[PDB]
Amino acid sequence: NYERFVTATSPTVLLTTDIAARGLDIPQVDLVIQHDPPTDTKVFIHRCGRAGRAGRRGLSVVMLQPGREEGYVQLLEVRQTPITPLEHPQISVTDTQADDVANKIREQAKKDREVFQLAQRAFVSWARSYMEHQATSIFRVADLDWFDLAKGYGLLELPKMPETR
RNA sequence: GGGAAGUCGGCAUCCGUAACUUCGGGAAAAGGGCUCUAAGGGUUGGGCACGUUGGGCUUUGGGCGGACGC
Ligand SMILES: [Mg+2]
Repeated sequence: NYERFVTATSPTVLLTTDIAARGLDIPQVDLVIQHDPPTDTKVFIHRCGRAGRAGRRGLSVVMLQPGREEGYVQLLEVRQTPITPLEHPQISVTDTQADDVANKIREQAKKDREVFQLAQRAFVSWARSYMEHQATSIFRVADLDWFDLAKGYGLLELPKMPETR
């Protein structure tokens, strides 16, 4: 999987955990998006430098859910690594049209049996990773409206987590 | 009964009632579950057609044997 990345000439995207977050200076790299804010507050800076290297425009953007975890903006401000809001794309969201293209995954989940149990094991794994977030003042499991992550992750049926609804 | 009135000098404590506790196993949700880091039992298993090569289904011929028996 690593070799086919670095040798590919067509536009490519890796889907990775923190494996490629520190050190690897892959060439011709331009874009990073952070689907989940780092659980450790010291790998964001390293992750940004994965897109950068020398002169090249480093498209480093991170998502943030609405709520108190907007404060990740000024958490890094006092990290002395200021982060500004996105301006360059400025194409934000299509709202329901973003929901029904996320729906385009859900019937694919219906079509494919194996992708069914892959879904929650992805969900519970994310549930475990959030519960252990080091900063227990900006990230919290309490104010976590669940039924839109199932919509966000295209989950067919929210499993038997401790929280019941 | 009196009270020095004689003489110098008399003296695992036990039962009932109300809360509390031992042994073993065990970090990292609860009772489908995080990153990285090393081992995570072995053995065997890559499709479909063509003209193509080989022996593999009829046909043709040859050779060695030409035999056995009379
Ligand atoms: Mg380095």
